Amino acid sequence: RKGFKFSTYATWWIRQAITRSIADQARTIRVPVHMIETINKVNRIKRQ
DNA sequence: TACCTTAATAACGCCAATAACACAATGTTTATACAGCTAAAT
Repeated sequence: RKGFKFSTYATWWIRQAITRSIADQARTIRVPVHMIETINKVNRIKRQ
């Protein structure tokens, strides 16, 4: 009904799924996704 | 590579009850004696 390309709607869902999969199976020991995101933000701040 | 929200999970606090400590107190146990009894003595 809205006039827009479907690629962006598909892209957001694909990106969310990939990030979630990486966090869930990223390490042999399961680590919380919220804990992982804060660690990623801290690492980016340290790099800057 | 955001947030959070709320909710929920899980920790935690608090509170009963309580078994166990604890002492008490006696009545027992124990030891005691000292004692009239007894063995030996004489």
